[PDB]
Amino acid sequence: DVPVNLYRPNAPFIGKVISNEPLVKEGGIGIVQHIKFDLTGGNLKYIEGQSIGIIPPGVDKNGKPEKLRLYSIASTRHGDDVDDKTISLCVRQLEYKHPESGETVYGVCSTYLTHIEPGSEVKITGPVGKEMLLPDDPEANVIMLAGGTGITPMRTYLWRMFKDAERAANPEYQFKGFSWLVFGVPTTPNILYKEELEEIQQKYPDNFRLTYAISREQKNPQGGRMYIQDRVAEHADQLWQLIKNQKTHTYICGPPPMEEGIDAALSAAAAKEGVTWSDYQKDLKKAGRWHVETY
Ligand SMILES: Cc1cc2nc3c(=O)[nH]c(=O)nc-3n(C[C@H](O)[C@H](O)[C@H](O)COP(=O)(O)OP(=O)(O)OC[C@H]3O[C@@H](n4cnc5c(N)ncnc54)[C@H](O)[C@@H]3O)c2cc1C
Repeated sequence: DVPVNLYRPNAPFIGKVISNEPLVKEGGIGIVQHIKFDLTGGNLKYIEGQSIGIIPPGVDKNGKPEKLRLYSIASTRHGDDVDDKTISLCVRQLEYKHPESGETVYGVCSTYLTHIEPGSEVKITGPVGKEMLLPDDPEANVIMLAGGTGITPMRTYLWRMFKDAERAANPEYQFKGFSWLVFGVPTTPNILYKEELEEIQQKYPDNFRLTYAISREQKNPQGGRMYIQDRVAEHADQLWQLIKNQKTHTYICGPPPMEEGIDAALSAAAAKEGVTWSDYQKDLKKAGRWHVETY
């Protein structure tokens, strides 16, 4: 059923870049690009929540070919144009400090991708992953906790749930549950897919709630910069109440350090009802209702 590894590193699918557009608006921090690839000529198929590998050209400092880097798929199974002909990615250009051999360091694969030109051929592998799949039940509740590019799998879920063209193409999935996205980024211009996310909330006020944690524009009750963990603590009781439903699924995607604060928040909420979150969570994971993908 679930498509997986239709293409592997030894014989990748050679796709062509259709478009490469900026997602970080003026005044934002960093570079994050939405890149769409043409899948025609191959049989790569995928579903929401999966990832694909990209093999960048060139060799590493040791002279060996570069290995693949995984990227969460940003598009639904049908592609952004709902034509079953493309696949998209949401790629941040990795760049960091000086104390790392030299002065400025740019990630190999992410810099290759963010600067790639339309028409270029790219080596693609996958799809991969069964840990971040969306339930087929249209009545399920879906909690999405995302940091930065962690928004990516969430975009695939939300588009499938709320885009007009998606609903028309998926007669078997007419979402009527409740979805809540808590999205943490440093600035408003850094709110990836902002316009479309807010459009969805305006059209489906009873099925989608959007909450932002904007660090450079908001402060938590302690006076520190606002991060996703702070919003989760602020809404811990509401989130725990939703999590208690047998049909609720939670997805966490973003930096590894985000998990600790989220668990501490939910632990305090669950404790009010005599429940130890760490134990309840273990059962949720075993039931496949607690999905995590951090990097
Ligand atoms: C399942 C999964 C999904 C992912 N999804 C996405 C996605 O949707 N979008 C996206 O942009 N990325 C995603 N990533 C990360 C992505 O795979 C690559 O790791 C990322 O693009 C960086 O690779 P690079 O080629 O830029 O860097 P490399 O060239 O491999 O450089 C990385 C290396 O440099 C060092 N390094 C990195 N950051 C720092 C720092 N701050 N300080 C010091 N040293 C550092 C480490 O040694 C690290 O191994 C995902 C990762 C996984 C595992």
